[PDB]
Amino acid sequence: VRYCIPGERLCNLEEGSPGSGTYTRHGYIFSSLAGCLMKSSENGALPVVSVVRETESQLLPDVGAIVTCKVSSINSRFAKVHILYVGSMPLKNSFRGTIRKEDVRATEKDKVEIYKSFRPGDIVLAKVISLGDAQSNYLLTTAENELGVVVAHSESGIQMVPISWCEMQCPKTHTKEFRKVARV
Amino acid sequence: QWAIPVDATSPVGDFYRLIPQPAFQWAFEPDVFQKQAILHLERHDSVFVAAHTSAGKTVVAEYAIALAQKHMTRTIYTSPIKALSNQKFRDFRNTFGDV
Amino acid sequence: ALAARPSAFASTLCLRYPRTLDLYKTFLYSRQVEISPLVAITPFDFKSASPDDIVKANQKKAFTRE
Amino acid sequence: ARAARTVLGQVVLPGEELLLPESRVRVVCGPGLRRCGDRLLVTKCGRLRHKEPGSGSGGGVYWVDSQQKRYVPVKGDHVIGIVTAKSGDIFKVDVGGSEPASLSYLSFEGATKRNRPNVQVGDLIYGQFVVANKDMEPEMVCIDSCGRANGMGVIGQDGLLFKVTLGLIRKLLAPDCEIIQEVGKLHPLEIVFGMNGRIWVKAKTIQQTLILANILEACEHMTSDQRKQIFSRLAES
Amino acid sequence: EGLVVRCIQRLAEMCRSLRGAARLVGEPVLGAKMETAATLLRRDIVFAASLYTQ
Repeated sequence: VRYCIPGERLCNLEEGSPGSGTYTRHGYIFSSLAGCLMKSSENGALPVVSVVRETESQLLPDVGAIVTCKVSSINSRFAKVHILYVGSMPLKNSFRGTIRKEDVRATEKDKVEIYKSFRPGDIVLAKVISLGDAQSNYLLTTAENELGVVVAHSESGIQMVPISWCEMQCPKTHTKEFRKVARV
Repeated sequence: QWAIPVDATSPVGDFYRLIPQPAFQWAFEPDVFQKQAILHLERHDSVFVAAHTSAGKTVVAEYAIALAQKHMTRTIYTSPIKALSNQKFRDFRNTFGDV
Repeated sequence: ALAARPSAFASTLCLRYPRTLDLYKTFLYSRQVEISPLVAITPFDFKSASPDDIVKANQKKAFTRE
Repeated sequence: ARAARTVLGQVVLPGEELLLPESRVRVVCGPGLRRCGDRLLVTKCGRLRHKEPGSGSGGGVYWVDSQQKRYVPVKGDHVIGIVTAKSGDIFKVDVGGSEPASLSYLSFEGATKRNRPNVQVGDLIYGQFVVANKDMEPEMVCIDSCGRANGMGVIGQDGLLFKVTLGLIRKLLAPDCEIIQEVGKLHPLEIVFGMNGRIWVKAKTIQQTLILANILEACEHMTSDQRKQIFSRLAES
Repeated sequence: EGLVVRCIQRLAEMCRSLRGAARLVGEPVLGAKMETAATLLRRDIVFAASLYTQ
């Protein structure tokens, strides 16, 4: 196996096609990273050549991506969060976010009180929809059955467990609280 | 020509064979002319109606009204009198949606 | 275009810092230091209504508006 | 480590511990107390007080009472606030805490999307809270529990709003308090207290409003009898 | 008293439209007493309207 530097001659436009993290010019395929040479033959010949480091220290979010987050503060009409994991991998730094009062449920309905949906200190799974404005930058959404708070935390520091679609109960003191439970 | 008066009996040969998917069901039975207008209205056509009963002409009107929420668009109904203007609003308020 | 051999300062700057009995005794941890849960169902398997899905399939199938 | 029911009406200090009566009881610790194990811890200076109404039941809450100025919102308190903004369809109001509160246009009596009430920026409102937990900005409604505004809403047209400490407010809001009756004997008055450290007064003459404003802030001290009658006589003039 | 309320809600519209003219000319001497009249005209019986408003 051989690795790459972000430019070299790899293949012709007839002997394959550019993939992820590559660019082409003057009929040749040129590398754009320092990772490893992977050629996904797939099916139909003409492999889509690409270079991937496979050791992601940082990765910029996209228009559509699954991210694991951590709520920082909540407001009556929005809830600022902190992106913590981009899908699976840990993130070296922390960006910022904002959950508007339209992305809680998968219907974009009225009612939907934000206060009992995203209590601070939780960890949530959400999806981006846009690159946002200068006030709110990523505009995450949870309008799905698989998205929502996944691992909550008690009032007095005890790991929580899901109990229903809309209601949660304390295991120790048997206290009832409201969340937005996501599918496991 | 731009004007075609459809005959009262000639066009219609079947009603449920076409429109395979359902519509705004009515508790009573639909007359031939109400289904005749609904048939043209499905093709986004322009319809003129000349009848005698009042609510009988409103069947295609509420067909279009129910069809709009399946298209999420908006429709405008014009009634040049105040008493009749709110009765239809009251009829469709408890019936469905928001008016 | 010949590459060369390193020298002390570089070869010490590029250092990788990655039971075998017991030493440094005073600094061990042992020497220096009912719950009836009645837990509910452990997960909630969502086997039940999940309103969003209800309202969506409800209206699409229903398709009546009357 | 002393025990409770023995040190009532005694000045305590932070860091001290006390023993509640023996059989753990479900009495809830108040503002300046925290329950640890089967003991209570003191986090504020003040004086222990215990209130059980009339019976041998619970009937009882433990809370120390001190003198301070900074106010922390408490659910169910009558708080006077000042409007600050009109963003969106709400009314941000400054009550005196860490964050501003939030009204709604329909929170007033008989208010709808058309007959909205007239609330400017920089006006004082009498109203009660419905959510004051440490998870959100506090929110207050301003008519009633049932829905008939009993003197609530926007108040104050020809009076003076000044600020006093929480101790004087606590002292005045007592069922065995003769302060208001005697003070109103000299100068007829009408007051609207606020648990955030604010008072609205309205006498007849501007001179009387000045005198009541100055002499009410000093009534927390200068204990009655040997002192109060002579002070009242001196101010008669 | 059935046409009085309609005359009132007709008057209030022209008083609401004269503000744009006073603003266009730039003469707030009349545009201030007209704004006071506009706020002085809005009563509560006028907005009663129908039964199931809300």
